[PDB]
Amino acid sequence: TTYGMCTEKFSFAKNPADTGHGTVVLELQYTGSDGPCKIPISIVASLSDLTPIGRMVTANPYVASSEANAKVLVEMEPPFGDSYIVVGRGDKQINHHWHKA
Amino acid sequence: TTYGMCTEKFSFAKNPADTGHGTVVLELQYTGSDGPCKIPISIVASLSDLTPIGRMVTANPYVASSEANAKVLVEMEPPFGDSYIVVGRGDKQINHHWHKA
Repeated sequence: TTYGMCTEKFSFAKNPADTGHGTVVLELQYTGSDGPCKIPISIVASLSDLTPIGRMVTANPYVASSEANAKVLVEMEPPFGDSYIVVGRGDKQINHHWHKA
Repeated sequence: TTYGMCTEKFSFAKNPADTGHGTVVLELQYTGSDGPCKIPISIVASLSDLTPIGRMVTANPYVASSEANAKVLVEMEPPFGDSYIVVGRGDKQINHHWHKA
């Protein structure tokens, strides 16, 4: 029993939100109807240095349903300073710049 | 921006499923209507030795919606041998015995 990587585009349902203890909560929606599937998500230093950095608090999250616009709540621990949240893959990829103080 | 721990009972929507590479996929449903909330989930050696062991592949998962019977897909890496998946808390807790070979 396995599921594939999600192939369709995600969207940020709300702003990434500072939790107050160095982590960030993000409510995503998945515009695919093809789930359950594994979410391609990482934190990167820049859009050219795509080595994953930081830590996913909600590691390896899945879209759990085939419902349209399925909601997934992810939490991450970016490094201090500037980083990008990158969700989705390829032409479907979206990104969001985060500054952690 | 924070969410609480889920307080209501979960159910196993399907059997825990061997992925073929030492991990287990579980499709849960949350009977609460009070989400988003953080799922109390761990792997334990016995129902008396409740020290969390193993590894959560999908670490720190959330119920992402207030919909009834929200689906969440979790993956875990139990230790070899016998362990229990325990989901939910207190009187709401459910458990499932797993044997990893």
